[PDB]
Amino acid sequence: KKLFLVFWWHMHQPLYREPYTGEYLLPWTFFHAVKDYYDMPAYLKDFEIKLNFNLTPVLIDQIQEYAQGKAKDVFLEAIRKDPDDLEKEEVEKLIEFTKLNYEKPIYRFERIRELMNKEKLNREELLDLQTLNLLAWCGRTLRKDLKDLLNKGRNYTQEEKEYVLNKYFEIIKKTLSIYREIKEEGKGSVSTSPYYHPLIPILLNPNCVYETTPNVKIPDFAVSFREDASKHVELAKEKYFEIFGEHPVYMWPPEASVSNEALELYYEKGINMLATDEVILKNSVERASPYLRYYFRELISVFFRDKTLSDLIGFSYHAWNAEDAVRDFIGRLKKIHESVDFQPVVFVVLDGENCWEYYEENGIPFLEKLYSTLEKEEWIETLTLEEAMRKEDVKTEVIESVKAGTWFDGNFLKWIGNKEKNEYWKILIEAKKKAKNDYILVAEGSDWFWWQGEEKAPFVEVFDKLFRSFVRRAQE
Ligand SMILES: OC[C@H]1O[C@H](O[C@H]2[C@H](O)[C@@H](O)[C@@H](O[C@H]3[C@H](O)[C@@H](O)[C@@H](O)O[C@@H]3CO)O[C@@H]2CO)[C@H](O)[C@@H](O)[C@@H]1O
Repeated sequence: KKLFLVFWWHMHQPLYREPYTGEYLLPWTFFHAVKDYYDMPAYLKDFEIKLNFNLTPVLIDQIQEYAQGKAKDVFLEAIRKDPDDLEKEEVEKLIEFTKLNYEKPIYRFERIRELMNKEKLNREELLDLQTLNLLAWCGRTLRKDLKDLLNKGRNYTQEEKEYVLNKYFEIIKKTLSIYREIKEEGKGSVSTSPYYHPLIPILLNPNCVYETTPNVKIPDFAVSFREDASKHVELAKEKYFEIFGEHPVYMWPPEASVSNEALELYYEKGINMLATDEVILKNSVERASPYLRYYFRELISVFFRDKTLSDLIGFSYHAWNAEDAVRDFIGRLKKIHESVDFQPVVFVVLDGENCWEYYEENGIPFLEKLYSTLEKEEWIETLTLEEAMRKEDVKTEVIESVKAGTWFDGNFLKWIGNKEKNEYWKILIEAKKKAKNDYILVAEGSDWFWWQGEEKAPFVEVFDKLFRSFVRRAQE
């Protein structure tokens, strides 16, 4: 009797490329590429387990632009320059960026503490500020290769900074290749999402928000987004085809969002399996275990992720010591294993790049211990998405209807329903009336609405600038 374990790491960035200047207005794609997008599948070189990945098409587009040397990244330019060449505005961006990231464990360099304590920085001090911002995002592979420079922690030269930059771009250039390789070697499956990561159930039918939040106020959806919902899925299939040579059969629905209409669309588009969230399952059927493979109307296969295990990694374990965290997680798996006669399928699905910066040492002690432990547990079998989809010795059940929702509380309130988020939908609705090109699809991405009308929102003015630029470009 085995427990089947399925990791599915979701990787995504909205488009930071301003359409009129071509400049990347935030560096987050660059920094998550050098820290997470190569290194997460690269664990499979060292550990004999299966790990699965979702890559959104808009993320793939940007990785390609960086790897080709075409990304005009404004924050990265302030890092690369000799400090004597920095504009006053660029120094201010560097300090601002440091300040935002300052409390993250990956920024735990004594020299950063000293630099942010100085009234003004000379050329040598700015060289350190630039280089330590780069090194803070060093991924697992180069933390071993560049170990000597990392332990330096201060006194960086322009030549050392440029050397680190060159190694980082090497990592980016190898990123799509590592995904093809782990896919071809059978170490993992690779999925994609509708192209710009939109909320497909809202595009198909805005009134689906009233399935879970009857009191929410939404704007007048005076235009149809149904054809755009189809286009997101179709263009995603073409982009995945271009990278991997075949059409995708697995998709990750953005925000785990599903509805009856969305499931039908994925089915009509040839998708064979997706996953969603445990809260959706609980809202949709009275009694339902998440350890079964489900069949929606006998049209498409659905797994419901284990929300507890997924949230422990994604939100809890950064606050734990690495060994205790792994012991806790293995112990929960043991309880699941002992709780049923059949062989359960346990889906662990979460963002693949966002939690690690809050762990000690970028989550590397945690993940190395977790994977090293999992690979020697004889009663656990990690599975690719393809293996999970075809596994015969598993329990299954047919479901006829789901209640629309997302993995955030089972509902859509993080993207619609307050004044500021509703203003964005009205802008999109009015723009959709006059849209002339596919930049209207870019503005349909979920990220723009997520940051609107929120308290934190680092660089929300940049996201607002991007959203409104795409909305303006779509009408020309
Ligand atoms: O400056 C704000 C914020 O920007 C960057 O966050 C990006 C994430 O790194 C990226 O993964 C993506 O996050 C979305 C997930 O893919 C998605 O599944 C869901 O959880 O919502 C997220 C937001 O829409 O996009 C965001 C930007 O939208 C940067 O990395 C953060 O550090 C920074 O705080």
